[PDB]
Amino acid sequence: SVPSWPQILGRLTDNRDLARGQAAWAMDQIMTGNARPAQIAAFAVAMTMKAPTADEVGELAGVMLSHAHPLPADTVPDDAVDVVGTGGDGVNTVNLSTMAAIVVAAAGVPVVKHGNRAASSLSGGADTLEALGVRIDLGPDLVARSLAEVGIGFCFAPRFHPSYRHAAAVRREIGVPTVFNLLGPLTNPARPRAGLIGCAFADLAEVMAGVFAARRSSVLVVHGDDGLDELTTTTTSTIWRVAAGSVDKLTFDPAGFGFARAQLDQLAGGDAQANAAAVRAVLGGARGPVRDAVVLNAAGAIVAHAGLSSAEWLPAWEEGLRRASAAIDTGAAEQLLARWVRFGRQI
Amino acid sequence: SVPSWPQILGRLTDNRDLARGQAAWAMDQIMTGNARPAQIAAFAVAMTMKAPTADEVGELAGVMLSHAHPLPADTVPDDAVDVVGTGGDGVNTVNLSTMAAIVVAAAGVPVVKHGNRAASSLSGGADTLEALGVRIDLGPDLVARSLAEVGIGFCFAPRFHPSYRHAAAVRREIGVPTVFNLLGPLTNPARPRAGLIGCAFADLAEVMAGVFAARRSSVLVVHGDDGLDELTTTTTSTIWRVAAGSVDKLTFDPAGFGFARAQLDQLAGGDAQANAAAVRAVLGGARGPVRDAVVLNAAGAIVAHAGLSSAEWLPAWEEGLRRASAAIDTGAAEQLLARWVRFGRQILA
Ligand SMILES: O=P(O)(O)OC[C@H]1O[C@H](OP(=O)(O)OP(=O)(O)O)[C@H](O)[C@@H]1O
Ligand SMILES: O=P(O)(O)OC[C@H]1O[C@H](OP(=O)(O)OP(=O)(O)O)[C@H](O)[C@@H]1O
Ligand SMILES: Nc1cc(F)ccc1C(=O)O
Ligand SMILES: Nc1cc(F)ccc1C(=O)O
Ligand SMILES: Nc1cc(F)ccc1C(=O)O
Ligand SMILES: Nc1cc(F)ccc1C(=O)O
Ligand SMILES: [Mg+2]
Ligand SMILES: [Mg+2]
Ligand SMILES: [Mg+2]
Ligand SMILES: [Mg+2]
Repeated sequence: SVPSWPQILGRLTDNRDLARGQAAWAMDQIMTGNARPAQIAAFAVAMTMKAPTADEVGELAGVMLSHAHPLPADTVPDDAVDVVGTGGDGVNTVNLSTMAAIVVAAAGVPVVKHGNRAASSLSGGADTLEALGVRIDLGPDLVARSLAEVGIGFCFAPRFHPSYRHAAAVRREIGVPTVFNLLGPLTNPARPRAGLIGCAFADLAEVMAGVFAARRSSVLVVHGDDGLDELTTTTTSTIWRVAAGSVDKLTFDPAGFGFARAQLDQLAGGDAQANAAAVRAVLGGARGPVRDAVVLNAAGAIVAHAGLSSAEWLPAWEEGLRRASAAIDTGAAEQLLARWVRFGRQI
Repeated sequence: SVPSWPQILGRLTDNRDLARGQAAWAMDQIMTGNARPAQIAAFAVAMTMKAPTADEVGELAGVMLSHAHPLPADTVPDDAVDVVGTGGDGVNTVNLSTMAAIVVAAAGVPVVKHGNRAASSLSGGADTLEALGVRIDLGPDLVARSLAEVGIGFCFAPRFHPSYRHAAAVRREIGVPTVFNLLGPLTNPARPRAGLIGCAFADLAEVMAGVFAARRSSVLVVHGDDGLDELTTTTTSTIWRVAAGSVDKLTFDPAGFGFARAQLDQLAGGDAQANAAAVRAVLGGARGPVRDAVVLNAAGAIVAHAGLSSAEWLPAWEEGLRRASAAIDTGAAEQLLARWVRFGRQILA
């Protein structure tokens, strides 16, 4: 009837789902600086061990978005796409989402990407972008301009979600992954309706998918069956395909499209300078396992985009793979990155 | 190794028992002021939802005890007993543990009682003792003197465990019961080897028993089947009997000894002043439900004390009840409270 920490924490430690509105109450306390770090941590942990539901995580993400800096009215195309994951997969890979995102934009799909620096890897998508000379410090107006002028824009989470600072501090202090690790990908401030969304935690991917389902997004939530928060080339992947308010879970195998099985070590990354070099290599046309993984993920995002103004599954994949490879082979992706760097320098 | 929060918290969220030493490392961070409040709360919650083991809780309590103020050497009798519970049973009662402790002491069993103010109740043992004029603020030397000159001493937890203050603050901030609620009963700084220990939560009583078993204490861990963290008179109780380093679970029925079934409402308490009046009535010999409950719990403690030197179960109880009754009816219990109060008043001058 009246919410409070003991009531909500007690319900969670009792292994019970929250009543409607309780998760939202907790999140709003956290976003307004009213929650003690101890209360934030207890909530994050207790929700994780109970097993959060889509409705609960929908409340968390929705409260968080309510405090975000939005983009200006009518600056995001109806069919814009995001490509991003939770991170936290524990494998030091090159920046597959960030590379796929450039390829997708170069293929002519508008991209508004959310992301952040590394949390447990050597270089995150934002670190790599920065090393490439792309501006990761742009606010709402300049991101809208990047999107209009370059066909791609990057929303740096800390710049768009300043009120999340209390929760983010607690995440860093406790270290262990929680339900909070789901929130970045769920809270793109430009609110695109399509996306390729990676989840490192197989048990929570269905929940992320359920959240997108209630937004009527066209999304592929993906988890490599080797643990990657990306579509993998080393084995199969699980995909939770979200459209028209529902979810269609399936096992995806890239060998069906003629991809050779790679080993994880072939996808290995390093620091920002190293991963930036790996981007240039791929966009320059270097063949091999890294390109293969980039093309696979880029095609996945194109399939998500196709889901908006809606091709069937297989033909969409065939076309996504054609467009992704062509965006690299024709130099369009290399050219678009150069254009993105110039845009940032002309500010 | 090497231990860290991500490692230990990750193991707990994966629903795994900790490795040997991890709980102790976490408690060391907590007790030295090196744990952030977020880390303390994450640990408390994660350990609770995983379900703590007796080994894990034993590590927490042992580290905690290593930072406590000890009583001076050779001041605690070999056969000293505690009577105390977790609290948090959410039933408004008179202070049954504190009353029983006075009666037990007056029966000639040395009592070194650990306790604290109310957390959720209207008056805790410490609050009620304060209302009776008993000094709750004494350090190790004076508690030892109290035990010698009066036959009972009270260890006020915040006085003896100052390094637990960061953990205590987090407990209050989150409000929800955790594994940390088990620590008061497990960390009596006088380390008596026998006790009557109340549990508000049946699911964790076995863990509490296990920690006492590892110490080879003689203890009855108790939970009333009506929810009380005391031996109840309204219905049966569950007892985990700790003896000879092992635990066994029992259902206990006070009707077997001639106790009438009381109603929970008959044991209702009030503020410290009211609960102090209830202590006085019982020690003056008033008959009824409150006396019955005190006598039962006092006998329980005397049974635990007896277990320090092998007495069958039923005779032990018979003698326990008789001893508790006599301590009241001879005037000894009322006289002991008076001596205790007098002792505290002697401290000035
Ligand atoms: O350090 P970690 O916790 O494992 O996270 C690695 C990266 O994954 C996420 O973004 P994104 O998917 O955009 O990065 P990517 O290009 O490396 O896939 C996250 O924002 C990090 O930047
Ligand atoms: O407010 P609560 O969280 O419910 O706890 C009630 C009381 O019970 C415990 O002590 P003890 O068993 O010594 O007190 P008692 O005499 O009241 O039984 C605790 O130290 C509190 O003083
Ligand atoms: N304020 C933030 C918002 C995010 F989405 C992620 C991190 C932070 C931060 O303050 O570190
Ligand atoms: N993992 C993330 C993904 C995003 F898109 C934005 C922020 C984060 C983060 O975890 O801080
Ligand atoms: N310091 C303490 C020790 C205890 F055992 C219980 C509570 C406190 C406190 O600081 O409140
Ligand atoms: N419940 C307790 C029992 C004790 F003996 C000491 C401290 C407490 C407490 O919960 O602070
Ligand atoms: Mg990624
Ligand atoms: Mg990744
Ligand atoms: Mg008690
Ligand atoms: Mg009680």
